[PDB]
Amino acid sequence: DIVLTQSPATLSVTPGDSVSLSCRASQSISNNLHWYQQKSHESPRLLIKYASQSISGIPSRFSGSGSGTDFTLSINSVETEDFGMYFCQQSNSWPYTFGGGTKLEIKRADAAPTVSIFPPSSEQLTSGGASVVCFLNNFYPKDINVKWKIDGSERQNGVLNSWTDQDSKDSTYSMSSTLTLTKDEYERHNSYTCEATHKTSTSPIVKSFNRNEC
Amino acid sequence: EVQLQESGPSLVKPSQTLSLTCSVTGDSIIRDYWSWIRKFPGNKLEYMGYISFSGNTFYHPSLKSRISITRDTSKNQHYLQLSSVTTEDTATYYCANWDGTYWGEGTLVTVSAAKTTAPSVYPLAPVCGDTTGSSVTLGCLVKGYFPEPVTLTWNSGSLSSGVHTFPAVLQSDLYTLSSSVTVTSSTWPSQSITCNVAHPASSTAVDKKI
Amino acid sequence: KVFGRCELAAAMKRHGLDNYRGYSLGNWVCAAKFESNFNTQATNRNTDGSTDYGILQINSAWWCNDGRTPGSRNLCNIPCSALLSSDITASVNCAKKIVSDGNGMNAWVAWRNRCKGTDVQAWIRGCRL
Repeated sequence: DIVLTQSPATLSVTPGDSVSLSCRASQSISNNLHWYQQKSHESPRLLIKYASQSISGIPSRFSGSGSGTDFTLSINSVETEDFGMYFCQQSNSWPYTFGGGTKLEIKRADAAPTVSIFPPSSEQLTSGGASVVCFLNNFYPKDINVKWKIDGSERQNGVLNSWTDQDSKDSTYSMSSTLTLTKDEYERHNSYTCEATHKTSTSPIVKSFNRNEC
Repeated sequence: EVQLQESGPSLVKPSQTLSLTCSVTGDSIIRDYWSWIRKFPGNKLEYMGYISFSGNTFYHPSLKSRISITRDTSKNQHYLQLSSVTTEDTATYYCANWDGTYWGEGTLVTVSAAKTTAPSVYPLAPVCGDTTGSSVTLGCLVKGYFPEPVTLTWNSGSLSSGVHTFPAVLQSDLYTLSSSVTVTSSTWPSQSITCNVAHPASSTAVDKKI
Repeated sequence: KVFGRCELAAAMKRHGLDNYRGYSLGNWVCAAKFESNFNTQATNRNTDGSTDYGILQINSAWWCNDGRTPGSRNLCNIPCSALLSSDITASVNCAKKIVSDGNGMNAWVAWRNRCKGTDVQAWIRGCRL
């Protein structure tokens, strides 16, 4: 199967600026490379077909170029409605295949997350369960590292994370991290920590609590 | 006014068959080639196959012999059938014309052996019940429900600002979702803040005061 | 316009026909030669009221719409006139869709009767591609 590799994985841009997205094929595919845009909760939309042919109805700022194994989607002056996912797809050989996609995101000023930690509720403990929750809200860029520590030891098992899409309100990102244990596990330890490392500071933001208090 | 409407069971059990119908209106099935594409949870697209004007089909070898694409020229619909599914077949399925100029709305088909299960709603409040600073963030943990979705509101909707409701994640075959709400320190605990969670599938609605 | 052999080869190569769905460039140059002698304006009227258009003689009953063909399906979603342009863009796009049908280049009788099973590579040999 032909493998399509897209880069960068993510591209941050300020509306008004021009950008170029790359798609490389593992084998020559002539001009049989198509570009698709896909926004949150929407279906894919064909932008350019056969490497550089325009699709009647698509904004002129979108143009494609390249041939063989190297293709480029260019967006002259990215606009507010242009942020989302972009995928390339080849039709030269069956099966048709898609690239991994490039996420076009809105560039804004860096912002540190607002971190909050919460202990298991009395209700959940009664059910024999124990989830420790940590919210990391309104930060930018999206790159962030969250580490959980129990009694000073890093804990990876039982951790589940959820991320929101870039915020339509302020273009930031938010994340929820939950460490789930059994009630017996939870009551066995004392300190619970949510540690977030973000570009905004060389020192991680630490939120924690000890059962030996409150 | 060409439109493609997808329809089919949104929930299928492992080893069963997933079925989707693409109803075409404002155009005729015999007037084009038709395709099926799926998008996995992590934004990975896979071209499943297409059926030409002559009825010939082309299937992606990744699907082994589990896929079947057929059409009904009298009903102006084409269908996708995928047998012996597993949780890995959970995805958003799309139909489109081969030209890629017309696409269906997209239907999320979930493969799971889970049975309808009402959610447990847990309040998230600061450890010492004490606030620190000009604001306070509270939360709601909706754990162990199936299938999606659940609707979550704060104070029946009267509290709509500073809210962050995160996409559900799969935890032991069941869904878990959380929501954070941030208010000024003068608002809580001065005023009551309640998490309202409705889960239609289980005919349940619960209110949890923080 | 009437293309020179190598000229069309270069153009078809640029239009991604070299190895499209397993068919080498020569197959397309050969098909074009026998279908229309590389003439983009070639037309052929059929008994069923349909007409074949362009360098690859694509039919108006199944592939393009000329506004006057009984039971036109317009599978290529294009006016047949687009197939008469000196710009081969539309003819190539449509040819690709046709070949994507279960029968490959067998859709073209001329290719079947004069190019199939032959050293089609001979059609581009000599050209500087």
